[PDB]
Amino acid sequence: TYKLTLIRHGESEWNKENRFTGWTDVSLSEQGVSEAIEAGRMLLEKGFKFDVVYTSVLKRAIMTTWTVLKELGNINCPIINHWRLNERHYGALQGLNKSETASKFGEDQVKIWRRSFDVPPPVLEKSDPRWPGNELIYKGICPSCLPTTECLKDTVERVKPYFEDVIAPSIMSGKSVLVSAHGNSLRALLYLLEGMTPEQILEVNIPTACPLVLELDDYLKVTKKYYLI
Amino acid sequence: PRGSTYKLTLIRHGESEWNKENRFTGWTDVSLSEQGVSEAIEAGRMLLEKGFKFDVVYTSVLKRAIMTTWTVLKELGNINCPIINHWRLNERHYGALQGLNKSETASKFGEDQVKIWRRSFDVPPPVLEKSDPRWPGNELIYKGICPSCLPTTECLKDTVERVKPYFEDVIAPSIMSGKSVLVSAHGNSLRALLYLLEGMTPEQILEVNIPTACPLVLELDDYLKVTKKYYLIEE
Repeated sequence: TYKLTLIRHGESEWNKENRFTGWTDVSLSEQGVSEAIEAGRMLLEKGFKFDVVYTSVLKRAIMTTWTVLKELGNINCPIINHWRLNERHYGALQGLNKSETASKFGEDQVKIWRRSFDVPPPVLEKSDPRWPGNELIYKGICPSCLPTTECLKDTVERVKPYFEDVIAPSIMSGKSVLVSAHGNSLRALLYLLEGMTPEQILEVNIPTACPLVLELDDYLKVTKKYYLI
Repeated sequence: PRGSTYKLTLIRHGESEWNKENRFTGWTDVSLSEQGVSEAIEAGRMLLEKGFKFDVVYTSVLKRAIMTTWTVLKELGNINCPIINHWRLNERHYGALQGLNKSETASKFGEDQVKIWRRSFDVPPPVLEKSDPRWPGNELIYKGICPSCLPTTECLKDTVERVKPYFEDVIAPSIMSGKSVLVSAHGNSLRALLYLLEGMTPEQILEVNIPTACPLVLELDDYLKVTKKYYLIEE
């Protein structure tokens, strides 16, 4: 009855560098841009046209969105950015190498923080530049929202009301909706829309810059899903 | 500074493909040329040099202004800035002149009436018939817009009248909130704003020309009337 399209951005300048990103506002790589261009063209070929795009406040997803819309000849499409679609926050792991985290922290407990549903990385102090309350992007936002760290549980819990109060009404109104976001925000949506267990979402991998189409219920629950590939 | 309380930035886009072809555009949804993209890049760099950062951008629903906005924001390192598109910031509608050259218009119409259509405040170009493919009711971008909003033609007076409530109810509150606001739009949309905010006579604004891709900074009253204005460019 309903149709929702999801897309995660291509590789960033830190994916190659093997660096934990999270809320760090890092650029797409040259390859990440080209991946967006191909996603756009794939969507054009498959006859897609969107009435609204929901994205995060992170430039790599916003640039992905702009690139896809250009290829769709749909740059007039309204875009709404919101922090609730941000990638999962990685706390003290942010900005560090796979090797640098292995040095400062336990090499094994870092792998716990990435592969777990309910265990978050260490907290950032407010004085630390990395803390989101330093960026002008989050200037007028309720302080309690701005994380020092996040686990996957924390991400699903802040994505959920955004779907409920914002994306869901758009869907229900008959709009063609794209959600252009990140790995963890999109998995949060899947977990919610498919009605998954915590262990079930840990088994889910979303490929980069690859449009995922969800067909939905009257109740907005996934009846079927497929990639445009 | 003392005497003003707010700052508002305006920019019209650089050259489009129809500027190059010297055609009347209006609501026709034409692309920027490569030069127009380059001019947007220059504007962004100028703004970055002057220490500008925006909290919101208002633009039209026309791709040349939207692409100008995205280009400027990329150059500003301000990609995260919310962008709100609205038809009320669209270029003035040019009616049956839309799409025509100076060889095409001289053939279809007369030199007397054409001069007035381009220069006057209150005399519009001839009306598009709804059957004409050029009529805005044909475009998917306007699908859910109240039909009375979609013009078959506009004089500058008309443009002012539809821009006014958009400043009043949407842009004004953003300014009064303390937001740093950019308006990225078109020649006649921006002149409409200058007409309103400076309290000009219809004669006063007919002599006003806004240079392309050249940020215009307005300092505003408590009343949101212009105290002073300057471009970022003496060039």
